[PDB]
Amino acid sequence: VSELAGHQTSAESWGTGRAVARIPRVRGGGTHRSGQGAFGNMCRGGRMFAPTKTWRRWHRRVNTTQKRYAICSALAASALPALVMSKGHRIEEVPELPLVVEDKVEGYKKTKEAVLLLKKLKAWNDIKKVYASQRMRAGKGKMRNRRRIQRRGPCVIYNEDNGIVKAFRNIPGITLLNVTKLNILKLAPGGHVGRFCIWTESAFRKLDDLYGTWRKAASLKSNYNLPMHKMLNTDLSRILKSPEIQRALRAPRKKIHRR
Amino acid sequence: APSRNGMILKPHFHKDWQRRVATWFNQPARKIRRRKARQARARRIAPRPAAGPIRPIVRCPTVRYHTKVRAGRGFSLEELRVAGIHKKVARTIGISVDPRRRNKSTESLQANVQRLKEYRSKLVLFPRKPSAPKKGDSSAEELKLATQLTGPVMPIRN
Amino acid sequence: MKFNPFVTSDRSKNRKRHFNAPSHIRRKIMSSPLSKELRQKYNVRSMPIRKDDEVQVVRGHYKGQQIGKVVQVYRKKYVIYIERVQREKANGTTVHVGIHPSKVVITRLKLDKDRKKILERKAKSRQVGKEKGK
RNA sequence: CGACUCUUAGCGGUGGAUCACUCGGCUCGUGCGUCGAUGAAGAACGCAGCUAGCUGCGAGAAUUAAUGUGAAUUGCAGGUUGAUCAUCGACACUUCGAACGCACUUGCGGCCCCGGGUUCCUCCCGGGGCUACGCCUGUCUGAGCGUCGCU
RNA sequence: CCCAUACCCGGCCGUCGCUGGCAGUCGGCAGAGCGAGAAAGAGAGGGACGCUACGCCGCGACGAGUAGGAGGGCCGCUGCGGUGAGCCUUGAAGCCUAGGGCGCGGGCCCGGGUGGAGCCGCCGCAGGUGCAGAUCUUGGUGGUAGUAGCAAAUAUUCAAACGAGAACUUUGAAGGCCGAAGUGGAGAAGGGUUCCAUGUGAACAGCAGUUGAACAUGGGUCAGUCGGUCCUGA
RNA sequence: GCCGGGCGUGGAAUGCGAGUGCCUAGUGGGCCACUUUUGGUAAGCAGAACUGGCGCUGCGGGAUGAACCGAACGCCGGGU
RNA sequence: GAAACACGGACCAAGGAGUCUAACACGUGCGCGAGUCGGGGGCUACGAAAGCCGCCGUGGCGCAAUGAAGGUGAAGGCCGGCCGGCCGAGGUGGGAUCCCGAGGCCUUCCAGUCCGCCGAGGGCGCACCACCGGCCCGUCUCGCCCGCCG
RNA sequence: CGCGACCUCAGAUCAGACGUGGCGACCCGCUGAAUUUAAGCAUAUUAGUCAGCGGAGGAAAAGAAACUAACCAGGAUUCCCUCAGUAACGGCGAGUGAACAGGGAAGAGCCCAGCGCCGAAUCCCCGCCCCGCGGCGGGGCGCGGGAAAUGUGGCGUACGGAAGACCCACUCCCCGGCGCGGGGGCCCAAGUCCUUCUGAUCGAGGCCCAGCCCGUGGACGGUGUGAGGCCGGUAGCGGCCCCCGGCGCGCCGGGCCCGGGUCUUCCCGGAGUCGGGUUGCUUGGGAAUGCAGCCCAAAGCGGGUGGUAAACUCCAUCUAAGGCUAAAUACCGGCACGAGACCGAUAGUCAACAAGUACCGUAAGGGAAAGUUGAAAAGAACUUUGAAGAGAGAGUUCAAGAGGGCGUGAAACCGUUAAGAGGUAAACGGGUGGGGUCCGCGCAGUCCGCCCGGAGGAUUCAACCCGGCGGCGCGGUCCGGCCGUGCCGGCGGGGCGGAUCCCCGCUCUCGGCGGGGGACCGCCCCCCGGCCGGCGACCGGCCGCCGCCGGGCGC
Repeated sequence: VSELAGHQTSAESWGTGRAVARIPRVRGGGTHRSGQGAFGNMCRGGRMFAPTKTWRRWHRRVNTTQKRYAICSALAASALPALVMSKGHRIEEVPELPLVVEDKVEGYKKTKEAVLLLKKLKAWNDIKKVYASQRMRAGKGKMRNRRRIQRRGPCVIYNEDNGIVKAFRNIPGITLLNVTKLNILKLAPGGHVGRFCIWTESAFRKLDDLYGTWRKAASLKSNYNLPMHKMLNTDLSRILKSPEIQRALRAPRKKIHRR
Repeated sequence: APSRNGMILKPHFHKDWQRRVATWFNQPARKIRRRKARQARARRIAPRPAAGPIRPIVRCPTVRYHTKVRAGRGFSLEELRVAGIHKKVARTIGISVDPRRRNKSTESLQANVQRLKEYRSKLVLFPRKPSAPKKGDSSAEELKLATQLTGPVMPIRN
Repeated sequence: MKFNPFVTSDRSKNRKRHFNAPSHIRRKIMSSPLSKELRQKYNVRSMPIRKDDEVQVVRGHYKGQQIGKVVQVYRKKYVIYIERVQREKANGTTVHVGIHPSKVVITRLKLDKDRKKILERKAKSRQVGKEKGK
C-alpha cells in the first residue's frame, strides 16, 4: 500500500465534549467529508492497520547442499512407477519408466515430429489429459492475468539444444529442461515429488558426472557427492519375517481380555 | 523493560530510518545491465583483452596480509625504465602505469620487470596501417590467430 | 506463447487498446473472412470490410444462405449494417440490426485501385511463408 | 371470530448489502532523461450548424498544410484528382504571466514608417515597427585643479 | 418420610495412565496355542473380519475455572503451487426457506425457490483471515409521531373572469393599514441577469397556487457634456 | 585422607514412582470468617497472626443473599 | 464486590484492532560437520527464477583463553648415569545399557551333547551429577636455582 | 588658454550577445528546530533531520594525494561486501559511532601560473573572395579597426623540465566538402466441417488408415455463454517500404616536420595563506576531527602529516594555499513501456465517473459523494381512464420476476395475506402436550447364502488333447548373461589428485630461479583372471511342478 494512503488529509480530533467519539475528523468545510473521521484503521478512508511495506522479507535462501539434496530426491522418485502414477501421470503404457530416447530427437524442428514421438512412446495420453484439464481459474486471479489453468505434463530433459525446444514448446504441459541446469520447481511441481520425465540418451549419461556415484564424487560439481542413506534395507516387511528376528521374539499375546 | 535474562541490545533505530531504506529489488536488473555493458565493451575493443591492461604484482601492507599478493594499480616508472618501455607508450599497448608507486625492494621490482618481459613477448601488435607493417609490429601470420583473451590477463596466482 | 517483451498480454491493457482504438485501427479490427470460392481465388484469408460488400451471416439469429450487401460500417460501435438484416421496431418502422464482422463471411468484394493493391500484398507475403518454409 | 398487539411464513415495498464483473489504482522493474526573453509553467477569455461540462484548439480557434492510411463521421441534420483517422518535420499560435514603453484602471505615452487625412500643411483616424532591468565585447559622444606632453 | 450436579451401580463422551496389546493374515512347503500364582524350551541329536501402524484394539482411573498457557480442529475466509480425464447455460456464485439431515461445537451437506457465469474438493503455500460492544467509522431505518409545531408588527369581505381545479391569481366594489424620520420615490456598497415578455406547473416557494425572484425559451444596458479616466491626501 | 576386606532380618508406623533442566505468561488494588490480637466509645472502621473460604464457583439448604451449613460440577437412568 | 440508583449500547448492514523490519534468547525441524555459509560479485514467456563459480571463502561465526596493558597462552610418571630409555592422558561414588556364569529349564527309564532361555554373584562402565586432584592466564607470598651474542 | 595622449569614470532605443522564471524524485551550498527518548529534566538524544533560502544536471558531487601506513609496504574519486555495532564519544546514563587494510563494480588521466626561451610568433570584429551554408564554420585577401608588453600564443608542471652536443629512428596524423543496426508504415498458418444443446454458441459428441487442420504460432483480447484453427494478433536469425545516424573507401582544399638514448650546462613553483591564540558550531575524533569569525602572522635542506599536551633527536611520508576530467552510483517528478501469490467501488490514489470537480472559507487552505438495463434499444406503436403524474390492456425480449439511478436485490423497517395466541412488559432454559407445515412418495412389510421337493430350459460338468499365459523352484549346487555402496591378482592400459622425489626459460661453462617431463603414492575409469553375493530396490534360456484362459472332445 502507498505510504501516503489515508494521511493526505489534515484532520484533528474535536476533543471531548461535543458528544462524538474522539476520533480525528476532517477540518470544516461545506462538503459531506466534513467532520467524518479521517485517520485510523476503523474509519472509512484513512489507514489500514500496519501498512504493508515493500521491505518485507520476500526472498528466502536455502543451503546449496540442501538444494542439491532435493534434486536428488526428485530424480530418484521419478524412477518409481508408483510415485509417478500417484502424481496423476497417465503412464500405464510407457515401455520403461526411466524413459530414455536416442539423441536424434534433439534434431527435431517441427511440432508435428514431436507429437508423433509422444504417440510412439505411449506418452500422448498424458498430454491428452492436459487438454482435458484446461479450464478457467476460480477467483480474483482471473482479473490478474492468471485466467486459464491446466495440468502439468511430462518433463523433457535434453543435454544440448538443436531445436528440440522449438519443437516441443507448443505442446501444452511439456516443460523442457537442460540437464545441467536442473530446476526443483519444475521437477517437483507443487512440492510433491514424482513428475514424469523423458530423458535423451546424451542427457542420461551425464547424470553420473553431475552427481556422481557413491564411490566417485561428481565431476561437474566442485565438491559434491550423493547423500548417504540412513538405512539400507528399507523393506521392513522382508526384515520382520526374517528368521534372525523371529528367533528372538516372545509369543504374540493376542487374546483379548475384556472387562 | 528487560525480562529475566538476555542481552543489552542497542538497536540504532532512533532516527527516521524508514525514510531512508534502500531495497535491492533492482539487483537482478543491475546484474543484467552490468553484464550487457561488459559484453558491449568487449566487442568494442574486440581483439584487445576483455579484462583490460595488465596489472603488476603487489604485496599487501598491514602484517595481517603481507604474505599475500595482489594486482596493483599499475607498473611503477622504474619497472618500466628497466623493461625499456617509454612511460607514455605503455598505456597504448595495454600496460597500466601509475607514477605514484615506489620500489623499496629489488625482488618486487625484479618480479614486475620479469612480468613485463613475459607480456611484451606474448603481445600481438597490429600495424598502424595494414598497408605498411612497421618495425615493432607482429609478423603477418600470427595476426590471424589473435583473438580476445578473457579473464584477468596473466592472472596473479599466490 | 509470446516472447516479445514489448507486446503486452495484460487483459486490462488489451481491452483498453481495443475499446479506444482510433478509426484507422477500428478498420483493421473489423475484418471478415472471405468465402471459400474467394479464398483460393486471391489466396487471402481475411479482409477489412467496406461499405458495399456482399455478405452472409453465419452466426446468430439472422444466419442463413442469403446474400446481402453492407449499407454502413458503424465503426464506433464495432458493427456493420447489412441490407436485409433488420428487425421491426414498435411503431412499425424497421431498424438495421447490427452484426459483428467476425460473424460474417464475404461473398463478393468491392474492388478498386486501393483494394486490389491490398489483396496482392496479402497474397505476396503469403507466398513468402511457403517459399521460405519449404 | 373482532380492533389492537406479538410470533412465523408467502408476497409486495423501503434500502442497497452480498456475489459476479473492471478502459482504475497500488507496488516493482526497464529505457530515455527533453522547459523559458525564438516569451516557459500557470492563468484568463474565446472557438462547434445544433454544445453546458470534459476534451481539443487560438480570430487560420473541436483545427490548416504535409506525409502515411484508403471510405467514412454519426446524436440529428447538411455535403478515390482522397472521406476518415493516425503521424506530425511546414505554417500559425488572442490577453495576462520571468512579462518587457509607463501604469495596472486597461489607463496614458514617445519615436519612426506607410494609408485615408492632407495633397507634407499642421492635424485627425487606421495600420506597421520600435520604446524593460542587469551585464559582456566593441562603437560613438563626453567628464575630470587624475597623470602628463606640445605650443 | 422428602431431595443435591455429593456417594453407590450401569450406559455413553473425552482426557490421562498402563511409556498396554497387534507385523502371527506364521494354511496339503498347512496344523488352528501362549489367562499362566511360582527364575526359564509345545527346541534338536477348503478356512469371516483385520493392520489409512499418524492405524486398530483392551483395561483402569479421572473431568469446576477467571487472568494466563498449550494442544487438536475432515472449523471458516482470501489468494498461490500441485492434483481431482472435478463441477457448470440440461444453470456457477450469491441470496431466501414452516423442507431432510450430520457434528459436543466451530460449521456443513442435501431438497425447494430466486438468480444468470463462473466455482469447488484434496496435498502444500501465503495472509490486510472470523466482531456485539470501542460516547467506534460510513451508509440505511425505526420508536417518539401524524406529535411539537406552521401565534411578533390591528383585517379582511362580496361578485366576476380565466381555469381540470380558487381562503391565496386577476379585475371591480367595500372595509382597513403604512401616515412624508413611510410599508412612498431614487442611489452608494454588495448581488450578477434576479430586469422584461411568452410558456409550463415535475421539483422549489415549510398550506395552496391558474402566481413567482422557480423552471424553459427568447429579449434587454446606446453619452465630448453623468461617472471612471486626470490631481493629490493619510 | 587414602586403599583392602568382612558384615543385608534393608533395622519404627502409614502412604506414595521420583529426580532434574530450560523457556515462560498473568499477577504484584484484594476481601471475608472461626480462634488469637493492636488502635478506637464503637463501626458493614483501621491494622496484624493462623487456617479455610470468596475472588476464579456452579449446585442442595439458610424466603432473599460474593463469603454461612452441606457439597464442589463431563452427558444420562436407577438407588441412597 | 454489578441486575445495579456505576459507565457504553435505539436498530441493521459493511468496515474495524498484537502487524512488518531489525536484533537477541531459548525450543524445535533440516543439511553439513571442526567446520560451516555466497548473502556480495562473476559465468551460462514462466525466468527478477534456477544452475554454476573455491586459484570468487575475501569475510562472518566457530575452533582458546586471560590481563587495564606490555603480554603470556591449556597432563604427567618411572628407570639409568642434569642427561639417556620406557610408560605415557586423572581418580572416587552413583550410573541406563552390555559382559562373564555358581547353578537351573519333562513322555518308557537312564546316560546323554548342541542351541535357546533363566539366574546368585562378579566385571567393563555411556551420558550426567557430586567430590578430589591436575593444566592455562591475572595477582600475591616464599624461595632456590638455571640460560646466553650484547 | 589651446591641442593631443593616457588613466579613471559616465551616457546611449549605440552593433551583436548573454542572465532572469518554472519543475524540483534524485544532486550541490547554506540555514536549521521542537515534539520525542532519558520513565522527571537542563547537557545529550531527536538531528545536521523537518520546515526555510539559493543553484544545477541527465546525473550531480567527488577525483589524480600537503594519502594510507609502519608492512617484505600500498597508490585518484565513487559504489557494494566486510571491517563493525568495532576503536571512540556519552548526566560514560539513555544512547551515539567512523576509518585503514582485504574482496569486488568501474577504471583514465591531465592542464596552467611561475621559471625561462622564441622579433606578439596570439586573439576578437568588420569589408571582399571561395566552400558549405536549420549547430555561420573553413580557406584566402585587406598600410581595415581593436584587444594585448599592467603579458597573448607555442614549448613546458614536480612522473622532473629545458638547451647544446653526440648517436638512433621514422617522416603521417588532424580539420573543411563530395561519392560508395536503430524509429515509423504495411503484411504473412490452420474448421465457422458434420450431428446436437441454446435467446445466442466459443458448449457437448464426432471427424478411421492423417484417431479433422496448423503448430518456430496452444500468449492475450475481441466476437450474443467457455475459441490454437471467426477477427486482431502470437511465432519466425519472416518479408516489403520510408527516415535517422553508424562503418570504412576514394577525391579536393587545408594545418602537419614533429621522436628516442647517452653526455655536458642551466631552471624549478601558488601568502592576510600556512601556522599559533581565542570564540562559536560540528565530529567517533577524545589537552580541540572539521568549519568560521577576531587577533597574531610565517618559512625555504622549507612546509604538512605521522589519532595524548611539550622539548630534544632520528626516520617515514607526501608537496597545501590554482584548474579540468568519463565509467561504476542516485532517481516517490517527467516521457514511454513491461510485470504482479497486490486492491476489487466504504477497498485501491483524494479521484475507475464532466475530481483537485461540486461545495465551504475574506484568505492561507479544506475538499466530497457518484461504476453495472439488454446479446441487440428491440427504450413499450396502438386502445382506454385521468388536467396530468400515474394506471389497465397490448407489445418487445430467453427474461420487464431486466422498464431509463434499470444485474443480483440481504438485514433493519413497513404494508398486506395466511395461521396461532393475547389481564402479571416481552423474550429465555428444561420438560412434555396440542395444532400446523411439509416429508417419508410408508399404506400389508425383509432379504442373502446353503440344503430338500416337484416341475422346466441349455450346449453343460468332471476327466483327458492341443495352444497360449502366469506363479514357484531347496534344478538339493541346471546353463548363460548382467551388475556390485565386495575383494584379490597386473611383464596392464589411461585419466586425474598429491604439502612424495632431467629438460627448457630467466636474473647473477659451473651454483640459484620459473616452466615441462619422468619416477612414486592415492583415487577413479578400462582391458582381463579369479573368487563372494544379488537379480525380493535389478535376468534370460532350458526342466519340473502348479494355476488360469482359449479350442477340441466328453455328452
